[PDB]
Amino acid sequence: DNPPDPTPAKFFVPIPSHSWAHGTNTSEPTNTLRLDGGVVGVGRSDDIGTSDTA
Amino acid sequence: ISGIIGVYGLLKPFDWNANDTGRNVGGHLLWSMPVHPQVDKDQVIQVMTQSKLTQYYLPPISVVSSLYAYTRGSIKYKFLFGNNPRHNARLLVAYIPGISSDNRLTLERARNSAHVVFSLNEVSEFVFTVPYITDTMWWPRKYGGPQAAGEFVAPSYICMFILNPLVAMESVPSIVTIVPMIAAGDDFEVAVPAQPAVGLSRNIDVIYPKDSIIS
Amino acid sequence: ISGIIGVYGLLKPFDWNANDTGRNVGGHLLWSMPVHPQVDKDQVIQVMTQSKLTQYYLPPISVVSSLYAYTRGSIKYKFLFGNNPRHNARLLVAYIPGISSDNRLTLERARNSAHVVFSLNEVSEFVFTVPYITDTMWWPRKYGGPQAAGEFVAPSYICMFILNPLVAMESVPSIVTIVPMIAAGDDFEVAVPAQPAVGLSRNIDVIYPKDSIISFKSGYFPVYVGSWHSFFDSTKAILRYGAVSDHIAQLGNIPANVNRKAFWIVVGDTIKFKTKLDKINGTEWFIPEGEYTLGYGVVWRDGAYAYMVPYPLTPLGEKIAQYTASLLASNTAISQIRPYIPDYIVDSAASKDNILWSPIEDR
Amino acid sequence: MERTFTPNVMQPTPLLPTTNDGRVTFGEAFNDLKDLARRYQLYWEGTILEGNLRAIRRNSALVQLPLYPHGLRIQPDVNNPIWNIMRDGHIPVISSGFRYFRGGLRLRIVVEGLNSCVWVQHHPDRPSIFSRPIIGRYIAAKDAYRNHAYAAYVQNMSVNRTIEVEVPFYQPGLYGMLNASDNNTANSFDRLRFTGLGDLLIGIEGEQPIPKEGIEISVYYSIADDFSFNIFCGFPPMVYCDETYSAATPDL
Amino acid sequence: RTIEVEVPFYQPGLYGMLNASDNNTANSFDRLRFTGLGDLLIGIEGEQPIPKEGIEISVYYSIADDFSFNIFCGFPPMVYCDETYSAATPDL
Amino acid sequence: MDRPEGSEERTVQTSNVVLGETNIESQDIASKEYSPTWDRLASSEVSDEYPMLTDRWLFWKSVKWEVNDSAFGKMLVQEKFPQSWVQMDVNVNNIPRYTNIPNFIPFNIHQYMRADFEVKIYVNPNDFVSGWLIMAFLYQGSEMFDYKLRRNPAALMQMPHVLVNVGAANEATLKIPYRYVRPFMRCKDILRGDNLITGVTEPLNMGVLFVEVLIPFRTSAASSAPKSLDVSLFVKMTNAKFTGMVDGSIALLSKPIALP
Amino acid sequence: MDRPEGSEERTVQTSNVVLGETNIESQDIASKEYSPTWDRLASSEVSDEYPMLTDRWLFWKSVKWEVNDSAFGKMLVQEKFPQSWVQMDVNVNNIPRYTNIPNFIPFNIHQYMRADFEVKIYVNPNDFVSGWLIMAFLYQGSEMFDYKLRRNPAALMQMPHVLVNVGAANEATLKIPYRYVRPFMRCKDILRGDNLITGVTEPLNMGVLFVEVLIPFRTSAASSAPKSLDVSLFVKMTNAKFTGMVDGSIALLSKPIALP
Repeated sequence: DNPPDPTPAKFFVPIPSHSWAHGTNTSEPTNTLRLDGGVVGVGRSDDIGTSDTA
Repeated sequence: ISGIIGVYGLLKPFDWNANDTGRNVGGHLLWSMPVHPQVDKDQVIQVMTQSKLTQYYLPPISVVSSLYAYTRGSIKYKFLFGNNPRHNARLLVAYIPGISSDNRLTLERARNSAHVVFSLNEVSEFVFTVPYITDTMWWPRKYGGPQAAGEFVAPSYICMFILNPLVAMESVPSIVTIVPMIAAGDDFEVAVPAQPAVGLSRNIDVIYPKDSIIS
Repeated sequence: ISGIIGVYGLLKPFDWNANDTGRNVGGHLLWSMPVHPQVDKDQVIQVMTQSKLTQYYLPPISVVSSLYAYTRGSIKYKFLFGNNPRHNARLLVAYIPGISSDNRLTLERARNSAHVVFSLNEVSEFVFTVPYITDTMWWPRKYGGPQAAGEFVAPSYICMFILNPLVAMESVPSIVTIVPMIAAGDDFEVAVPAQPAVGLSRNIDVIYPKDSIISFKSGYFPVYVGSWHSFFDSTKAILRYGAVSDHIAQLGNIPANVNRKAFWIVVGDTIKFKTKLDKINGTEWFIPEGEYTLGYGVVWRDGAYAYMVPYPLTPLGEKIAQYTASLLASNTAISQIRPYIPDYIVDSAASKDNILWSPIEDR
Repeated sequence: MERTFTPNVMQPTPLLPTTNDGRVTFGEAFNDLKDLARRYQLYWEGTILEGNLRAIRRNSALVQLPLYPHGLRIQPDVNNPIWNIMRDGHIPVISSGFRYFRGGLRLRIVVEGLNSCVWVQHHPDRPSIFSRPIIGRYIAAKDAYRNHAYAAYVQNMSVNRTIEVEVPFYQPGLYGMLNASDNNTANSFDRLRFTGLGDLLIGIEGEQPIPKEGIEISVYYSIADDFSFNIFCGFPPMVYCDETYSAATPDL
Repeated sequence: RTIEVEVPFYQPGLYGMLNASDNNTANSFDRLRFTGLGDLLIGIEGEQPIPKEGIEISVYYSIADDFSFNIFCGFPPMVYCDETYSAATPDL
Repeated sequence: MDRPEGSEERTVQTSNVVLGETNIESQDIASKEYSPTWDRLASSEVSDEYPMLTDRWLFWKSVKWEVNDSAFGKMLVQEKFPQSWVQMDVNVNNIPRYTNIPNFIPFNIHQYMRADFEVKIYVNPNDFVSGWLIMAFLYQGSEMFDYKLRRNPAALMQMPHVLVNVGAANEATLKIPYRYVRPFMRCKDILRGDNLITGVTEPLNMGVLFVEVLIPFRTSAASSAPKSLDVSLFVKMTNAKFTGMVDGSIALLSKPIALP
Repeated sequence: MDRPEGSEERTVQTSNVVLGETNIESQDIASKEYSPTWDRLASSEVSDEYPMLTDRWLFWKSVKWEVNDSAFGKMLVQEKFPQSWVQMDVNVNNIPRYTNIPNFIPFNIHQYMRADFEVKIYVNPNDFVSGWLIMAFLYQGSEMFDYKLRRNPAALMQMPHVLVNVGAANEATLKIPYRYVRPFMRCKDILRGDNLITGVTEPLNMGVLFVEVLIPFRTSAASSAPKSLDVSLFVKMTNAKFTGMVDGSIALLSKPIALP
């Protein structure tokens, strides 16, 4: 079985990069240089506080 | 990984001569080296080739560790003795945290760190699972890449001292060979993929930089 | 696929002569070949064309298999006999795993493998569904692509032996033709799409590589088939460029990349010549005395000079040419290669001009 | 079982508390070599000039590439700085500890300098018996031109200069041999059809001339999802990368 | 630089003939309208000159999803690909 | 020794053979044990089994190692396995034959074969010597590009192996499950290529069996002290299957090509 | 013949061998069939059985009988059974060997053996000849004081036998249950006497198989009419048991002594 897919192509606009200005309240696609390809973040404990940038 | 690095690899063997009235005495250092997953190069069986690279017989724990940047955990040092029921001795093997050489090492100091005392009385094999004592959680590998890229040093030292000297008899070999072997403890882990510290020995050719050559 | 490869295809028929007091005896090998889905080329009906490609009448199981890389399963060999209720015989057909030729094959050995015994008593058709006995699960196809790309060999052998010789009577034909046919068993499968081993016969044209072509040096052509004394006392055929002696056509430079066991095929215009060859001991190899076209050649080296030996454009001539080239390759005794060379009868017509040859090699 | 046999244990301290193979300190785990073998590495890389190809380039092949999970036999020379000092990647090092395998490989062909079209074919029934690639005009006709019916992919460089393909396992046996020798006459059959995944051919499809600098083809590879390193035999002896270029000249 | 199209079956009859001859005068009608899907024409739309090397056009094809090979007659005789370029020169 | 009889000797029986042992063994298994399933896809002919013949513990080689030829890594045994064992009965011209040993008699009439193997190594030293052996197995090792480099005892320690402590006089058994590129091995030299094709395969070469010196054999300096010690091997088959029935002479056995 | 195929051919399969027949047979059984019980009292070693090897229908001799040598009582076959069959593979010096035929391969490694036998006789004549054969069996006949007198076809008619009507072209099967003075036969020449003792026994001589002319083979006088006809034999074993495992060369096979 090899059914045709004549679904109309969508119009898309190519841009070279994601937002440069946004720093909060949004996701940022990127190529993570890790072995784990999921949403990864460095480990923590009480030895290491939370960011004190309030 | 755990199933790989659990397999023992052989280290450079050495002879233990009962008739050596000079060396076979209480307090004598028989064997010692820094403790790290890659073994020191001079404690591993080698094959040299003129104008080529040296081949090293690295144990499984050493091969795997050269693929990763960090390492931690206990190491199992198995000691195999070529003896029979006539031979007898007692050894003191110690783990000295924060020491890389035997420059200040004596039996009467080694007893002041984590250590074990083995009796060679009709026993040919025993394992010394050494601890991991560090001021940090992961420890950087010792051997890295070309031009010593990303290299560092070992955190601790293992040393074997003569407590009670080897005894044999006249109808029995006076030399007892000791074969050290190494494997990862159950608590061993490897952190971070990096440039392999090693390459295969299928092709041991190498082109040294022309700019450094002198004549 | 199963519905396609289940259809029987015809293989090269053969005659079974009841009056042959030499061949029609117990233990005689009537027919044999390797077992694989593509049939051996010499067991299939052919049509040859001078300067073109040979057309092979491949069975459906053979055509489909040439599209795939691997194959496995049982093969149905149907045997059809041209007999009537007077004829009688018993045959032993066997499947020999791990054997590719009949070099060590005898009836008294064949009975020690999977085999069947057929009686020709008022029976004209029977099927021998042979097993698949291999040391692996898929078996690589035998014929592949250009320059024997991805080719291999067959895993087993099928052989038909005479148990009880054919009997006829005086009021009945003494020859019984046997027509072998082939189809896939119900357990047959084909693994992996690859370059087709085959092409259509709508266009049988082919352009042989110009870099491999060889010919005669200038002034050493036109050529004709003849004899000279220093070659088996001028009883064998070679190509000459004149009637003065030691005037044997010389070949041009022969490239070193050409295999030593390779014989040659004529590409351009050619000639006809009358030759013969008597039956060779231990084989059914003989060439009756007739006029044949020149299709094949084998290179005979004498020092810094290279000469060419002519062979007829016939499927048997192809086999004898190849075998001769192989004998020269192993430095076989000059006296033992003699029976594999066509005989000299009479000088033949000359060629219009030079004759071009291309390197080929068979199993 | 002797390989892991540990008699008369003498353990001065308790074990070291776990980090779940790095998951506690870093955000990810490191417990399987198979995961590392799925991180791409260089398989082969070379520059091709017009002089390396046939005089009349009839959309002929640029590279005939043998496919080995344990990689090619490296040639360290002044023109190949990587193989000389980095030596073999992680995958050939991993592969050396195992005898067999049964899976596919994932490739990535990067072609720079060419404005034409690239064709790629996989020949599973025709794997090479040598651990080195064949280039340009040295490739036999049977492989130098596009064959029919083979799994293929054709890509214009104008849309993307990187080709991504996965090469399947199409072998008649149980296992494929890892770390196979090129000097093998007693077991030619094993070396011929039970060792390599089959050659991968990379060719050009167009009339555009090659620049005087030539084109560069870089093939990266990694283990596929259905791949397995199967029977653990010993590791072979190794060489040390820090013994290629010395630290006696720390910057060079 | 790659065009992808599917060509439909627009024929007045039941079947289309496979393996049809170009030498056909007794059945011109069959050969004309009951054999081929219809010509496909590929042209250029612009004033840009063609390079001295020329342009190359490569048309690949395959069977569509609604396609059927219908009545199984015999296979015709075949030629062998290993009889084009010989293995007598294994590399050439 | 505290009884009229010396002491109790452990016993191991298989078919009509009984082996005695007196000490605690060193054991290992080359790979994971399993029951084969894809061998049935290789041959439609029914696979014959001869357990009373094949499951029999058979005696292999004796090899004599002396003090003067016992160095670290000395190879007392380097043999293709199970080829060397099955082909251990040779004629005047060193040509093997499967016709005399009942365990090998099925190999003569079958073309393809498969089984799991077990190898025992027996050394019977006195109470006053010291030394160590390592017996290891490498699956299809001779075909590896670095085979000779894997010969060093440091490399053997990483492949499946067992140890023999001459100071303890222990027996040792190494289990070797069948693993090969194909679900069957060849019994003889068959299906070699032709003019164009080269499909050549060694009979029964599933791997390489090593017996090497871990610690050199040492003895008292006294004159009448044995400076020699024999090392004996025993082999048997677990799941022996044979398929492809043929005449015992349809295929020949060549003079076996040795290892470096 | 009324079909495209000739007609239906009956089939008989055993192990990996398939025999075809087209007519109604002539059958007989040498003695009452039974299951042995006293063979277990003869050997404490477990009796091995190889049904896929032994239960196989194997091809024996072809014998050619002509019109000019076909007289009443002419012996086409006079053979010690099953000795002649099991020992039908000889070397350059007419010395038998059990090493090539898979059916006989157990005979090489065992000292004692027992089985029931079945013999098929195939003749494939045309539609226009006439004659009659008798195939008969005599238990340990060669040891009887009047053996040569029992060779006459009139005497064969009274022993277990089957008939082949050349005018009908029928096949024929003769079943021969094992009966002997001992619960086992010998495979080779073993335990001959010494200086004083003479205990000498022939291998596998359970009896004598005859194939004789009941009615002489006759043909049309025409020149191109076959004046010859081949007679082929097939044999197989029913309850083959082997005991007394030995090396294949511990005992030798002599050149067999023929019958008068």
